[PDB]
Parts: sequence; structure tokens; C-alpha cells
Amino acid sequence: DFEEIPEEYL
Amino acid sequence: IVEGSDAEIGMSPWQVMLFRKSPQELLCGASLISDRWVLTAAHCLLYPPWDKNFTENDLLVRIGKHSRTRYERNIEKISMLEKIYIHPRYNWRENLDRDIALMKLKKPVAFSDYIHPVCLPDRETAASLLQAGYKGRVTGWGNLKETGQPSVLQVVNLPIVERPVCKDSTRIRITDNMFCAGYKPDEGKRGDACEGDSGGPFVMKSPFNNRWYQMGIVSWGEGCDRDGKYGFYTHVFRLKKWIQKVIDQFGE
Amino acid sequence: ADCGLRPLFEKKSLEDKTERELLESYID
Ligand SMILES: [Ca+2]
Ligand code: NA
Repeated sequence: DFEEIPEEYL
Repeated sequence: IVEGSDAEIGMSPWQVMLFRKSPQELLCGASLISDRWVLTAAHCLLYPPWDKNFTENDLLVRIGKHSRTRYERNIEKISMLEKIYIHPRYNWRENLDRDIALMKLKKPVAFSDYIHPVCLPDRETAASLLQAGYKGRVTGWGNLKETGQPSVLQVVNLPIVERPVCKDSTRIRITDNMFCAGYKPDEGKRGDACEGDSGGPFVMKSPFNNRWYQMGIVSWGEGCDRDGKYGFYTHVFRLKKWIQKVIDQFGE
Repeated sequence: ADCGLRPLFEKKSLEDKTERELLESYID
């Protein structure tokens, strides 16, 4: 349901 | 937010979303008070009766948002946490007294049209504005009803309630570090914070200097938008000596 | 120095749709 965020943030 | 409306773009540029990394989900609201400091409710981070105890690396903060679920490319900013500070006298066992926490970001966030800090009250601000009948504004991406979720940030304006009325609405012991807001049954208008809105700001616009001040933090309520119940808010000014102590000791 | 002044509202002298409701409540 949430749009995936940029990998650099994880 | 129950019985609110969609926020306008840039209406609450201090709004922060707390986002659980895995599973990716909305945890609570928060607010931007400078380029490196975010204010929230302690119960968003620490609440042993529900086995909640987050550490810095469990979470992210998303700033500048409007859509709940979208990644708002070129608008929102996503920040990592350096350190969490919970009020040392936060009373999670009884009534959520002193429900306040600070989060220091790893790097400063750049301000923009969509990202801008809110002011914190001083003693005179609180004396002038924290009066029964005066309205403030609550914002969040929490549920639309007690028992779905909004497409975009919601807003509702609510009046501060007389302290004896707040006390008479609940069995919980109300402290001087709390205030309540909401319409009474007989006022016929409605609105409240709900699940997911906790930690977000209750703001007021000073008619003296035209600035927005964060007077409260969404702390707790007994259901959402129930007749004869009120939302309870952490009294920011009453806890400002702690806020300043932490920023004075640990800010850079 | 600029806290609480929104880029798209106060620092353009634009009002949002319901801030006047707040102002009207600050009667006394
Ligand atoms: Ca009571
Ligand atoms: Na109510």
C-alpha cells in the first residue's frame, strides 16, 4: 500500500 | 483525522510523518522545529503495554508530504534519525503525563516551499492563546473513522475546552501538562484526531505577530470523535524547559 | 527567525481556507 521509497534511504 | 478536510498544499509545512522501515508503515505524526529537530509524542516511540520500543534505526521521518502513500519525488525529504530523547518523567504506566519526545536528524533538512519549521511558545504566548474557546488546528494522516485512511493530509480546527469539562469527561487523571480540545455535543460541529495522528501538532496562529505556534502534541483520546469525549494534548509550553535543555546539550 | 511563517501563505500574504476561523475564536 505505501509506494516504495528510494533504496538509499534504507 | 475524523470529520476534517484535505489540507491545502503547503498549509502545514512543519508536518512530519514517522515511518516504520519494515514493514513500511505510518507510525505517527511529528513536527519540524528546526533544521535538525523533530518533536513528537513519547508514546509513538515508547509504550511498553504494547511492546513498543523503537530505536533510531527502526524509523525514518518524511518531511514535506501531502499524499499519504506516494513517494513525492522532488518535494518530500526523507531523513534518518541520529538520536531519540524521551522525557525522563514520561508516565506511560498511568496517564501518559509528559507525553513528549525529540528526535535529532542525522543531517539538516533543507527548507523549501513545503518544508519549514513551526515556532514554540514562550510563557506569554501560552498565556495569551491557551484559553477555553480559542481554536487550534490538528493535522495528520491517521484514520478517518474509529472503526479508512486518507489520500492526503487532513486538517481540523478545534476549540480548547474548559479544564473542569475535560476532567469530567474521563476517568483518567488530567495533569497540568495536558489540555483538551474538541466540540461539545451541543455545539454540533465535530472533529478529532484518530489512530495514526498521535505525535502530530496542535497549532495556533498568533494574532499579535502572525506566526504559527505549536501549543500541543496529539497525545490520547477515548475513541475518536465520540460525543462527550475530547482529545488530549501535551502542553508544549509546560515542557519547554526540557525541550531547551535537550537542544542546548545535544544540538550542534 | 522565520519560524511559523509559511512560504506559501504568510510569506506571500496569502490566507489558507480556514485560518480565519481561528482568528475569529481569539475574541478575548
Ligand atoms: Ca473525571
Ligand atoms: Na468528542
